[PDB]
Amino acid sequence: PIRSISNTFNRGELDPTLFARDDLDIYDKGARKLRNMIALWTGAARIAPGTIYIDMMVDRENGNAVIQDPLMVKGFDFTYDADAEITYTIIIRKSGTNIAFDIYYADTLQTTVTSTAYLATQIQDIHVAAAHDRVLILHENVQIRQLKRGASHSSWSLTTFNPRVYPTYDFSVIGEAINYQSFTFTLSATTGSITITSSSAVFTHNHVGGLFRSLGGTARITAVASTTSASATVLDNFTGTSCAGNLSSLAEKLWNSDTTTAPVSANRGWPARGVFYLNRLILGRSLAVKNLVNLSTAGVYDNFDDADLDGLVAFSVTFNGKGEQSVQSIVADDSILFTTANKLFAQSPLVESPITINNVYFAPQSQSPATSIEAASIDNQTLFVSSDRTKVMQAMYSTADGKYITLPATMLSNSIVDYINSNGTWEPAGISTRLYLATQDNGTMLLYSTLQTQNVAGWSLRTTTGKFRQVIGEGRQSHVIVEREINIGASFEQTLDYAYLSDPTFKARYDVTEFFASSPMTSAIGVLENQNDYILIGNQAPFTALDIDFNLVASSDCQLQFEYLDGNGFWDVFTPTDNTSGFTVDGTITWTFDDVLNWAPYQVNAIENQYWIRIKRLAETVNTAPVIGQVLINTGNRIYLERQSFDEYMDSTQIVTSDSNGLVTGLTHLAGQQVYAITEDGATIGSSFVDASGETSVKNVNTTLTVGMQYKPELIPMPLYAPTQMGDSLYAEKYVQDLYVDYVDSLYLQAGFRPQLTDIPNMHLGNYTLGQSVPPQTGIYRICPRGDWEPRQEFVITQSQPGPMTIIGVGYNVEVA
Amino acid sequence: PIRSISNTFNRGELDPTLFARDDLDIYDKGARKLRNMIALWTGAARIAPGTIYIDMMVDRENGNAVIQDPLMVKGFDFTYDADAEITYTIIIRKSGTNIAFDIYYADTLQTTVTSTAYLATQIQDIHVAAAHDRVLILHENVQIRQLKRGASHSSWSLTTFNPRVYPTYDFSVIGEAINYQSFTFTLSATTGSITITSSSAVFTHNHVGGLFRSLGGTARITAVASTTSASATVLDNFTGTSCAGNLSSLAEKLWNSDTTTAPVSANRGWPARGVFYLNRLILGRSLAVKNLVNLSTAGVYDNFDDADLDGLVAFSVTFNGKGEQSVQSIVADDSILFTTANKLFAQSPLVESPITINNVYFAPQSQSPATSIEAASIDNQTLFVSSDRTKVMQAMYSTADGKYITLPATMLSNSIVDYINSNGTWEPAGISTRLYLATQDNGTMLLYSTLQTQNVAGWSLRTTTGKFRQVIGEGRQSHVIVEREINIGASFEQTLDYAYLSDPTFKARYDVTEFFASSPMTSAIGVLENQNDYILIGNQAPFTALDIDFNLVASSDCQLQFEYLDGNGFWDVFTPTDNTSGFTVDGTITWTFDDVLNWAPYQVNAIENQYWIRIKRLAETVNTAPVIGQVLINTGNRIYLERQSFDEYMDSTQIVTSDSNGLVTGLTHLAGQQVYAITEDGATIGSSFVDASGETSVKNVNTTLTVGMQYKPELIPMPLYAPTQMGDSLYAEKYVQDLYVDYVDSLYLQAGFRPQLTDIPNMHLGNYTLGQSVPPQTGIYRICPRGDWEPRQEFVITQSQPGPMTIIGVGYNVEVA
Amino acid sequence: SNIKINDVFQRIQYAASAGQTQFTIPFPFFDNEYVLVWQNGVQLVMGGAPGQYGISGAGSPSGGLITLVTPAALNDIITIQGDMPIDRTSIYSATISNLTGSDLNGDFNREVVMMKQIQTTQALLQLQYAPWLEVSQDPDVTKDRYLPLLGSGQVWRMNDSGTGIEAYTIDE
Amino acid sequence: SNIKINDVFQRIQYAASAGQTQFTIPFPFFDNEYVLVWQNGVQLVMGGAPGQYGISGAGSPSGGLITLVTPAALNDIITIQGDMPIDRTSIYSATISNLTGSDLNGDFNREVVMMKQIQTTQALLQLQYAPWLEVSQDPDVTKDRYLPLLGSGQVWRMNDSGTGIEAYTIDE
Repeated sequence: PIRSISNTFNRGELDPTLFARDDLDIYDKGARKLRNMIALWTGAARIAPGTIYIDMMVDRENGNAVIQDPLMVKGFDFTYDADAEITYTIIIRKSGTNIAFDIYYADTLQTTVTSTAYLATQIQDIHVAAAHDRVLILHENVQIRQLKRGASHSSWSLTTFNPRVYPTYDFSVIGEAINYQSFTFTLSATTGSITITSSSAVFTHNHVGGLFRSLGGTARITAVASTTSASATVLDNFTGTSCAGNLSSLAEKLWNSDTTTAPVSANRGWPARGVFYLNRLILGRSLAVKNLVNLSTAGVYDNFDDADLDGLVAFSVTFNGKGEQSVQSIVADDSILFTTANKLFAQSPLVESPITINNVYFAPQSQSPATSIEAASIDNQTLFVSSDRTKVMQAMYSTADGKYITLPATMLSNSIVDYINSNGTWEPAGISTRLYLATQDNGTMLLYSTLQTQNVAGWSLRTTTGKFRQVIGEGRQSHVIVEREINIGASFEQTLDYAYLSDPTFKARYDVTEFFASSPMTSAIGVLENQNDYILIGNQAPFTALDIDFNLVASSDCQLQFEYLDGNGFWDVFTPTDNTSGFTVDGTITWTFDDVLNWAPYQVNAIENQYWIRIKRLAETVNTAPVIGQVLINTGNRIYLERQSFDEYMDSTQIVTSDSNGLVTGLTHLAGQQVYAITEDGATIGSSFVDASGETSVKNVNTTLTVGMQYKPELIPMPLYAPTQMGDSLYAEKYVQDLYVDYVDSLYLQAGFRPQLTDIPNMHLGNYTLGQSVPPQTGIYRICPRGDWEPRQEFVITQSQPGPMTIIGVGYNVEVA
Repeated sequence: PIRSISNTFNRGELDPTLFARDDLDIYDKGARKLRNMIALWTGAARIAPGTIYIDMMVDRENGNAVIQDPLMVKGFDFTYDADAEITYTIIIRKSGTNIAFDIYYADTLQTTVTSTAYLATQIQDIHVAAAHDRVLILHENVQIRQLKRGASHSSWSLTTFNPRVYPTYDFSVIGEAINYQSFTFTLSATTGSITITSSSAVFTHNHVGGLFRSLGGTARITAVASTTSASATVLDNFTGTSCAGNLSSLAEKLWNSDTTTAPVSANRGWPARGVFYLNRLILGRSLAVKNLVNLSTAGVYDNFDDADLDGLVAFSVTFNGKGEQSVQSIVADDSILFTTANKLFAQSPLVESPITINNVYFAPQSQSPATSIEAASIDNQTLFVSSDRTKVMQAMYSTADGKYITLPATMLSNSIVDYINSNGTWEPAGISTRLYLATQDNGTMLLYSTLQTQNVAGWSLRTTTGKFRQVIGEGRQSHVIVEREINIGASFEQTLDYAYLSDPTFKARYDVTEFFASSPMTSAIGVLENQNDYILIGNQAPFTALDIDFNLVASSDCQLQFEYLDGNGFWDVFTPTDNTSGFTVDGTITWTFDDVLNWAPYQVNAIENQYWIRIKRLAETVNTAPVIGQVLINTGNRIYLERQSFDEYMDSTQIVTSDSNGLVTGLTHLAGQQVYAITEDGATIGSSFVDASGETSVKNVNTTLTVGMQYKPELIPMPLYAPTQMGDSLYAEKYVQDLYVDYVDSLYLQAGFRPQLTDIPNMHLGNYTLGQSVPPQTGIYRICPRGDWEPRQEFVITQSQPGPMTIIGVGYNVEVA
Repeated sequence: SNIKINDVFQRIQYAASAGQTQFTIPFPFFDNEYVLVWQNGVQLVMGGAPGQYGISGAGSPSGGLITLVTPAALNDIITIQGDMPIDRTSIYSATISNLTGSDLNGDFNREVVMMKQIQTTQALLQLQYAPWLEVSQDPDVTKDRYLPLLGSGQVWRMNDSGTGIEAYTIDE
Repeated sequence: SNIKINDVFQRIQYAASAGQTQFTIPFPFFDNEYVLVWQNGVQLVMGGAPGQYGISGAGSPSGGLITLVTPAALNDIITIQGDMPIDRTSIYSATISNLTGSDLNGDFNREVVMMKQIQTTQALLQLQYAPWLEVSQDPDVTKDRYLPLLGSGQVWRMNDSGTGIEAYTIDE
């Protein structure tokens, strides 16, 4: 019998190991695939926000040396005036062997601030603590700096943060200093300026500014003459001049990088984590004591005087459980939350803690290891990446359990999770979503739409023509750092993403990517062994030249034939300039974008979205087949800063103007790429290739256009679920007679059962005036997909060219057999 | 009536006494058997992680004397740098009559630290307290040691932990010291250095460092001249020099092992449990007072001065209820939990307690006896083994009840629980599981996958070709200590696991395992009494020789025939070298692995996974049948350290390289075992026997391979549950027309109704290129099992050879009669 | 079944003991109908009636069994021979389908057994020249190898020219 | 195993020249033990002692070479024949996920060489009726095909009725 079922997408993409869980109420609320889209909290799926090109990361102090290592770039946001909408995107980048800060505002580079205090190899270990009006720069081995804005956008200063009074710590307690329990300390007097003498060598130069406590008295050390003598000022009077070592307390400065002044001290380092909480500054995870945080004096952020033990004074918190508890991030959510290497430390929000010494009740809440990526606060919860970086953890206080509860936020979407290396948040204007973003090592980006009280939690995966390296943002805006490829003309840098050898029927697949990528002396492979054999090559970005080194050239001309794969899945012959003369000599093979006019990304044997070329040997007789040592292509890596926007439907976009011939210039950052053009009215007029000089031709002349790259959305709903009276039909043969696509404000939609899909029209014949752009359309389109009878058949909803897209649901009429 | 039903595996293996509980929501979420697999929190069942061979436990200070007693080995993990992923696996092992610490990192032995302070017989009673940067070694009869890492992996030091000030205790309160309530103490003065004199013998040498309190004053004893005279220093002034014994308080040192210095003291011992909690060190369960814990001074971990009674000073907590409350484990969860011999002590996490003297509210929460195995913290709960070691207890605070609630975590899986002897935790990267592990006396290992907020709690049983003796890990990684057998060539140590006598039809089973195992003078049995009688022998590991001692030899040649059982269940004849000449003289019977080429583990009458051989008497007439006193086999016990990994699908694996003939060397730890070889592409190429010299031949030549032992996963779903309108069909006759196996990323599957199963193909004819490894496969396979009509019939999902395996569900089409 | 085919002749012969009923089949076979049994030159039939036999062990590497219903007399000659028809035992789809090693093993094992049955007849039941004899190495030279049909009372005799074998009547 | 099997008889014979030691094997063979060598009707042993031979070229599609330790006399007859066993001791797993070209070619080539050895014997070393003779096309008619065992001093002779071949005694 026919059953009518529907499917919405407020749970995002679901792991394939959940596909038998019909008992859960997520089976009709998720998707098999949700790629380059997000889940709105209403249950609809919207195309992911596009990006706007800002700048290319270069070493501006060394002749604009292009930066090609992602570890040399790290950015962060800094909101300076929320009501005026002034937020700065600051990029820490390599500058020679040191660092520099590039400050961007309004998509423009305002100024650069250099610094020699940091090494370029320390960039990824630099953390920040943004206050209301300044940013502190933190590194475990470098003294704290302040980055403060002057009177204009381009006026900035980077100075040193100097505490009024340093915090102190007794390192012998953790066995990191001389043990003085058996020593005897003698005081010259109990009041005023005194001399403290030790029976054995204890003092170091770092004890200057430290504290000595015994017999109810406290003294601040002001000079260290030797390892057994020091001068001090009495703060609280002593009751005697003879102090047993085991009954005393000697503390040096907690932060110190001076190891040369006599007597030599240890490198105690500086804090690497911090946050401003109410009227105190919290700094922790120093080099020497990674499991300790210091809170400044209440109301005085730069004072850490801990001579006194009562009141609003500065004090310390030490985190210990079973093992290492090094502080990873300090979170200003409810009371203070501390994610560490093992346990989350917090106090109950129900108790009344004024955050003062001896009135603090931090306790180990749950076992939840965290990494050094800073925790995110959004949608009434705290999200942080786990220590192994394969999970995102959610922390939330449960009054029923009396503690903070940590659970994997990625529990339903583990399959798309690679190793996470950064995260951010975004609350875009006018969009029904609260976003948590996270880039991964494989170059993708996770998107997490959450509305916790309404049981909305949906993950999706974002891919681009390139590799995401970092995502930046605290809710007001979002930026990405993207590694992209550009055509570099006559030079060669990159290797092919894919390479195969194939038989005359073009069915065999022998992967030789490693041999082509390796240097000639590392690995080599013989190619074109028989007549009509193939070499199949693919790359994420278009390329117009190969450079081939042979370990053994062919004995005679192989009579090569070249073909490229177009958007229709058709292989078309083209004639390049073959300087190898049929693989008989080392050389290049070059072609123009006119030879490959119809080239488009396509799929070959489960490898999706590549530009493919195949080379076929036509020669009947060659005595010695060639052996290839290495193949390079004429593309090079670049690192860009881009701003994400929900008004863009393409990546790395730029606003341009075409001339009377349709020529468009100034697209150097997109050189060699295939781009689409969108008019101001919101009509995508077509695609074209940008050449190596940054020029392209568009159809519309004398027109202002937006030009960018396509990222293709894809939505695959969950498997058909139509329980009958016989029981769950999870494995029954099913056939879809009717497929309903329910959409809002969409263009260029297509849907159905692969390979033959159906296009959804967006033009009303009889009610359309030529030259106008039909606005994004709303409605329901009914399709007969002509699928099979398999219980797990896939129906795809995708887009033929960039544009708006929102899918609010999918319906079916299913014959359940 | 044909019904479609489905089964997932979120609840793990269910006890057979639950099979009539159709009212519970677990009947379609569990398994009858879940062996060598784990339950993912999505409901799927994944093959259990494999292991990698690290080292063999030997007495390195005595010529690498092989250790064969599991009580002489005990390991623990120590994380030194979480972000650098530096975790040390430290093994405490026998070294002569003393102990040594073997420190491993990166699967390599870094260094060894010996110690004469401990006996080899005290190893199992040694506990540790891991701090952020050091490990304390605790034993009730040995002073605390500290193991601290120096400047490299191989630099370690083991020193004595010396408190600044010792804790004190009045042992006369528990009747363990002289009762002074009727005595009179006289002071020479009320201030300064004084002499305390007693009217009767009270003082011991352990009173040095103790305290005397009376008349509002406190004095610290510094010397004990005799049992009636002592010298003390006044800390707080006394109001008089005459102190009544019943109004005073005399305390000695809580920890001491000196019983010879005059006047002689009692052996008070040292703490055996400890943990670092925030800024204090907690030590408890000393030899003399097992129900008391001591907290150090706040911020000074090594100071236990308790002269003062207010502030941040060190103090004590004594646990008493109805009976013995000796502390078993100190848990750094919430506000500290104390598991004891009887009751669990904790304070409400809702109460704001700063953990100071007189501000502590530990109360008896619930009755739950615990054993000395350290409690585990994972997945928002505390797990600990009960005192009788037959249950795992879970403790969570319930706000609705106002207390901590303890319940059996093994509630639904009591059948697979033996006596537990160790536990650990593991949170593997990239895997949807949170694991609690626990080895047992019988040699198996329990695996517990938990996601408590999502009602995920699934047990499963892990077995190997050997015996698990310990599991180590705190979440970041997991190691095991395994006892395995190896072929020792011409020498004989072990006895057969199984031995039976059988009749000519091979149906009778007369168990004679004890007679063969016992020495000739303790037990003996007559064998081969009649013509065509049998001797059936089996062993967990392969063996190539028997050594037989006869209490009475056969009067003439028995004309023995030897057969072995192969993987198809077929008995095949082989010819050994019989030096007993048909059981007529004492001697050995030897054979080569080529004689038993097809030997494989198999089942004989409900005994599973043994290597079987049978011996048949063919002689028509023998006057006196032989009597066997003892049979030994040429295998010996070894103890290995192995690391568990989800990238491995075999046990005790090692990476090797074969030569041009396929010969592989260096497998000495696998001598005499049957091993499988897996290529780097992930294809299992076959099995072979390692000979006694550690060499074996594989099919692929000049190849890098992984070589290890198969552990066979088995998944038996719950009984068919298809409730019709007539009622629950729990006992109705049922027949399975169709069986659906739903799998993800799997190879080498087979399923159905025993004995004739169906293999699930993983090779696409027409779309496969020779030489390539087909990747792990995902899909649904439909099988007609051809089973019977019984209400409780078993279907099995298993694997023919090692490889990846994940079963996400099982479906049926059931004819419910 | 995934068994190994051992190098064993596909024919065995026994001289029965007094009252013997069980005889071992040392070679592999796949179907009961493809094993022929003779007793003193008379082929037997499977069944449970007197004068018949039962058979077990199909699909096994070796160790099959023949059980006579009527116990054999002393020195009865029992002959057991494998006789499996030559045929394809598999079919593969032209479209993309599944393959298992069980499929390949079944095809190759059965073809090896079929070849062994041919070679067993050649080695044990047929005549041949000794391999080292100087026979013509070109098969088109049929002098030593082509036989004529024999009439009544005739033998095979090489003719006086030494050019071929001809039927020769013996005067007797 | 990734080799071709050519159409070559699995037996070769030579008349040695004076002092010749090297004799070519023109047919493929997979193992040294599967080749038999005769010199004047006496089977030789593989080795290095005098009166023995060495062999090379196993696995080659074009055959190998036999090298006599002792040089042969003029007109010594050297016979080389392939004698591979007909079995199958290397089998695939039940569900293989990697099937190499060498394994697949090995199974097909191995059976081709087995059949060629059988056919070489029946083409060069065995007797047969001419293919065009009117032999009975029903194999159950054994009149011209079944032979009896010969006693001492006996020959094969078609009986007077022309119904079968019988052993006939000649004492001439």
